[PDB]
Amino acid sequence: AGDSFMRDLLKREEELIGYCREEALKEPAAMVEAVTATVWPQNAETTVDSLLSQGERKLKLVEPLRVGDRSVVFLVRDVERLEDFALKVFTMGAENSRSELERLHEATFAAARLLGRLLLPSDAVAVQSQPPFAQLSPGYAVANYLLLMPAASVDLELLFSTLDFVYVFRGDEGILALHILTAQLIRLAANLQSKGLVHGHFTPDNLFIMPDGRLMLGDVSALWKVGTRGPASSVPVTYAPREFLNASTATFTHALNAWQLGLSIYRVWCLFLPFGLVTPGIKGSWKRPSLRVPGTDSLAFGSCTPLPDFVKTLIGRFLNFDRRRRLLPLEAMETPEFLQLQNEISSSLS
Ligand SMILES: Nc1ncnc2c1ncn2[C@@H]1O[C@H](COP(=O)(O)OP(=O)(O)OP(=O)(O)O)[C@@H](O)[C@H]1O
Ligand SMILES: [Mg+2]
Ligand SMILES: [Mg+2]
Repeated sequence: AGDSFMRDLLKREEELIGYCREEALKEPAAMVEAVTATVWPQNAETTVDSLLSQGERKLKLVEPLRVGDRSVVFLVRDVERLEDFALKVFTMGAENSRSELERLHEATFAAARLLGRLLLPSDAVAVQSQPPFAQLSPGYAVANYLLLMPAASVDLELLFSTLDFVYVFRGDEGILALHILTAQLIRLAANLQSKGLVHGHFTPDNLFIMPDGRLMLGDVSALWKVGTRGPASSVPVTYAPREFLNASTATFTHALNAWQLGLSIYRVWCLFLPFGLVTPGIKGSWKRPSLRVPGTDSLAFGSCTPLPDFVKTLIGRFLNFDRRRRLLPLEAMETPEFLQLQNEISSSLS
């Protein structure tokens, strides 16, 4: 800890992060406004039934936090436990949304039971007097299925867009934070590997710095035992290596997460993705939709924050296009480069 530095950094920039979080809610403000009124049509405090206990809970809106591709996540206060929670609400664009959410619920909580570094939901609730999972009234269709979980301080996607939106002088502290986040990402991916696990989206919208400064991975339903076959489409296309883009069914391998780790470290230092891949929310991004389509396939560091050579080497080995020759995170931790990374950090923190 390490973690402590990041905890303190996040606290000191709480106001800048809040500003950028508010800024990111403007393009999708239509969506946000409609969903808020669906869940809190009256006065900010809604009673819901738990789908796990048929206990009740009383949830007060504090503020919207983030919009996703298929959801809005709010900060809420459980007024009987005096604790804040993130609450994720799902939109129902997909024709089979209701069945998809019932499966997601069953899968998520069966996996969470088994387990008890992963950010897990602790409850799922539904507005009273309307059936669970069905479109929630008063109707941007929203499902009557609201997922309660610990609130992250920031997801990495927001951290990157915060770094991109406002130039802020951070001096040596900022550079140290880039080293620490790099080390934290490598240690989290190595923890997956040591357990023979692979996550389908080790991606910045699912990597979270919690209030204690620790990095966590969300969405347990997208964990796989290594070597398992599953739908390639479950990997976001800009974070998929070519071996995933080329099949309907793919094998979930450690090489996937080495690739995804390489992309996130590249974003820590560069904010946009490499290889010209489209990176919404970041100014420097090019517009290539995936590695399926031709483009520039060499690594470019010219527009990044200046990177240590040992970081460039690590990124380059994680992003080897040959899945057989791609460096894995546990082996990365035994390389001279990772040792230089650790020692840079240790000597700056002393
Ligand atoms: N527990 C949480 N605390 C804080 N922010 C969260 C939490 N869970 C999710 N978020 C953020 O909310 C946004 C939307 O969530 P997420 O990206 O998981 O959903 P999505 O985009 O709708 O679905 P998917 O990512 O699986 O396609 C993201 O910025 C994410 O990091
Ligand atoms: Mg997302
Ligand atoms: Mg998610």
